[PDB]
Amino acid sequence: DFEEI
Amino acid sequence: SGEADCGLRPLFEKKSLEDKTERELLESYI
Amino acid sequence: GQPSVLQVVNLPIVERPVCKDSTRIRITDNMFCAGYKPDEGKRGDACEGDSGGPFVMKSPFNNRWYQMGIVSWGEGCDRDGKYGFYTHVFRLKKWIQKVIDQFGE
Amino acid sequence: IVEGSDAEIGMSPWQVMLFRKSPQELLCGASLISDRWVLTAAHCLLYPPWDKNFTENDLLVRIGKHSRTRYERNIEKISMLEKIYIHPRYNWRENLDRDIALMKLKKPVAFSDYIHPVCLPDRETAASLLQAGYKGRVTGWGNLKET
Ligand SMILES: N=C(N)NCCCNC(=O)[C@@H]1CS[C@H]2CC[C@@H](NS(=O)(=O)Cc3ccccc3)C(=O)N21
Repeated sequence: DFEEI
Repeated sequence: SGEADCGLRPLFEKKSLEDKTERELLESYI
Repeated sequence: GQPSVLQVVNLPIVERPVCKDSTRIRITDNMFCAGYKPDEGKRGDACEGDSGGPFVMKSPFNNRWYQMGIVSWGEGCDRDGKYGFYTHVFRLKKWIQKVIDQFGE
Repeated sequence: IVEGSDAEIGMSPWQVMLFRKSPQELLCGASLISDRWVLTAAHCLLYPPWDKNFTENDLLVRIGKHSRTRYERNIEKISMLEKIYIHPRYNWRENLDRDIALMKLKKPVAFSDYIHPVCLPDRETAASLLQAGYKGRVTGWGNLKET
């Protein structure tokens, strides 16, 4: 769900 | 307590701008 | 759902008695509860994912923001007659001062 | 937050996000009290009934955020943990009494318009403000509904 860091 | 500049937001207290609902907080303190 | 951006909600502190009487859990002095009573007709509550976040107040004397609580537990989220319980930061302040100056910058 | 509204930019510069390294997921909220310390709930790190027991290397701290999902380049700062401190008398067995924990950031974080520490109360501020009826404010990227 979260954008890659 | 807290740090020397603690709790004074760069984008609000420091420019003397108030956020949209802080008045509700201050009005509750009798 | 889960929000797109950070959410905010302003909640009133509730009297200790009203807090003990809404749950079967043993309340201590290191906790305080907050939220609207069913008759107040306003809602709001922290929920899953909000744990550990700050419960803050703005002092009218110096215009600064103080962290009074830490989102702890609740039974459900925004359930009528239920309240959110927060860690009472000031009562645990000596513990906070001590690990800081005994352990660092 | 159930029944809340979207925060304005910079409205809560001390809000920190506890992020798990893998699976990359949001664990909890936290707050910045100085350039090197973050305050959070002990249950975010240790909660045996649910087999939860995180160490420094399992987490990442994301400071200066607005968007839950996005990697906000040039705005947010991500820091690693050096040490985690849980209150010695934290009661997980019964009622989450003394639910508090401090996390030491590996390197001090620089303040900006979006990152700034909150104040910890003193006895007199606590006394005048922690009163029934007085409103406080809570912030988070958590659930919008219980259901
Ligand atoms: N304000 C809210 N409505 N909720 C607070 C944010 C969500 N926090 C939680 O879900 C925490 C994380 S750990 C978990 C332990 C017990 C749980 N509460 S519960 O309904 O089981 C009642 C309970 C309280 C304390 C200890 C044991 C059981 C709870 O709220 N938890």
